[PDB]
Amino acid sequence: MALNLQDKQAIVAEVSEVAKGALSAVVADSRGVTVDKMTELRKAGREAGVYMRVVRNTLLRRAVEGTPFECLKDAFVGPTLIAYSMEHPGAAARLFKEFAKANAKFEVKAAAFEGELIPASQIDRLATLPTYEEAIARLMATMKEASA
Amino acid sequence: MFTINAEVRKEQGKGASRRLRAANKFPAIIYGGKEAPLAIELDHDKVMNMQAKAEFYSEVLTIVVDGKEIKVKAQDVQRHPYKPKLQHIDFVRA
Amino acid sequence: MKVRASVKKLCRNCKIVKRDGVIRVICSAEPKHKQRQG
Amino acid sequence: AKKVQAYVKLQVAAGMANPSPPVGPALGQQGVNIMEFCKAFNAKTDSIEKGLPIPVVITVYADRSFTFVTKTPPAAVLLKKAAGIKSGSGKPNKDKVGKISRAQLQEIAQTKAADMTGADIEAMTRSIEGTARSMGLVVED
Amino acid sequence: LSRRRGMLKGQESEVTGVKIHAEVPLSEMFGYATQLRSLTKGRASYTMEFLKYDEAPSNVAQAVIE
RNA sequence: AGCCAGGAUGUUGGCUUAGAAGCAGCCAUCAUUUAAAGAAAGCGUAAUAGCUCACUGGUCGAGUCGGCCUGCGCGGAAGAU
Repeated sequence: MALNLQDKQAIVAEVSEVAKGALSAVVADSRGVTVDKMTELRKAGREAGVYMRVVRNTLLRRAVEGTPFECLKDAFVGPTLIAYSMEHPGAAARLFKEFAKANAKFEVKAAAFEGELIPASQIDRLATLPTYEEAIARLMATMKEASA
Repeated sequence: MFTINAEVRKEQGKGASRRLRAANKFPAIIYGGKEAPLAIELDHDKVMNMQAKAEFYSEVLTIVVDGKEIKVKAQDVQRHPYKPKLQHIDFVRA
Repeated sequence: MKVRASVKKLCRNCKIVKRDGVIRVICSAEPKHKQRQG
Repeated sequence: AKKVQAYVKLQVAAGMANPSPPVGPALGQQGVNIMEFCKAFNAKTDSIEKGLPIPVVITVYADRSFTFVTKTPPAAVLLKKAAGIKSGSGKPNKDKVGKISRAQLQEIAQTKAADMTGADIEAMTRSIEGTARSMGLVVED
Repeated sequence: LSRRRGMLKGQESEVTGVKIHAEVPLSEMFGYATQLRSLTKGRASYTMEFLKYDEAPSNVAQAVIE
């Protein structure tokens, strides 16, 4: 490994994603294959490319060293194996969705999805999301309200 | 930067020199300037580790011989014919 | 097993053991590497 | 495909799917049907092009028949009909012999867009650097 | 085939077996059948005819002294 | 150090070979995707296949690694009343 001069970058970089981010998910990759990463990188791909991460770090000692910053709801995620996912642009989006759909294709556990932060809380798969731009679901709420 | 503590030699000659070397010390001498030469005795393992760096032979370096700081340059070294140890050093006064 | 006077590891799996007064070599992969009189 | 089971790739040919000395039998003989790669392959052959290198995987269990898959061409080979020289040395690579087309290497690599990890299609280029410094043949960039 | 001081030249993979092609010296093929069998559980035809003359390795040559 | 995981894509790099697909040889040893993963440290193969390592993620929970100099010891060490 590297000394501190390197354990600091994995911090100053990874914590300015939290400081400058959008949504957060969860997942434990016990059996995390590489067809695994391959896929989810195309997903990050659709979800821009390299706007996304997953930098395995669940050393509390790392991606909690980014938490007493923001998201101290994660002192509780960080135990055991974890795969932290941050969003920069994009809706508070679909990121959420396929992690459940992925891991529900066996694709290993999902930490039961211990969940995360947009609010400041816990678990439950939501597509309360990428409807986003479904302001059309407030366009159809126009003419249909005007007519009916 | 190299700080070398040392002591003036109380004994000189083949007899003493050998004795010193049995006790992980080793003789060396400071000469140069317009003032007399000085018979030094140095701690071995120390100068060894120090002289491991190449700067030892380039940089000016300082010897604290009975509280003075003489400040000198390494002229010449005597290494053991077949061991990894030092026999003697010539220091030039700078 | 080979007997020899100099024994030494051969495979990365050869192991070296001091049983009784005698120095040995045990390989979990390759029987040819057993050694004694070490 | 979320589960591999059987795959042997031995670059075939399009214009007539009916070999015998190169592959022929050895392409289908363990629950595989020699009768159906001339019924099925050529059904996915003529839409594109014919003659040149075709690695391939098939869907044969022990289920009599099957369904054929397609693939992609080798990448240092697109430096033959897609560069110049067709060997790679002549003076063993104690000598840096070859010679490149910088324009090519991107769009000629890009032709292999469907089988690479780089997000940045420029990245997919940077891979072809070493793939094309495979001898030490410098590119006139 | 190689052990028998032989040069190999091709392989087909003809249907079920695999025809192997080689140039191997005569004074060296004697009793092939017997061993070819041992190596392939009895399942292995073979065939040979004359092709050419090439230099005999020295220890061979100096042996062949009448 | 154990134990769980992964240990990947260009791609069998190129050359050379009947075959050299990480691994007989020669030259190169980059670039991706990354948490990390050698154009490969060893097993293996006709060659592929197959099993490991380096490396990184997890678990664990405080010491731990290997060179230099030196003291004393061990093997090496079989003979005839």
